[PDB]
Order: sequence, then structure tokens, then C-alpha cells
Amino acid sequence: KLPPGWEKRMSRSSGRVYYFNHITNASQWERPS
Repeated sequence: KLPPGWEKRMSRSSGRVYYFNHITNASQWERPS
């Protein structure tokens, strides 16, 4: 379970997974917590 606001996404450029927070609009490569 991700913390509130976070989504797991996929990069259309590299095929890598990343994480996006739609509350803060932050994105990062590493899984949050």
C-alpha cells in the first residue's frame, strides 16, 4: 500500500516504473514511504 496521493506509473520514454503524487504533483523514481 502506497501512502495517500501516490500512484505507480510507467514511463512512456524508458518503460521504467515511477511514482507520482497527485496531491503535491511530486514525481520520483523510488517507491515512497
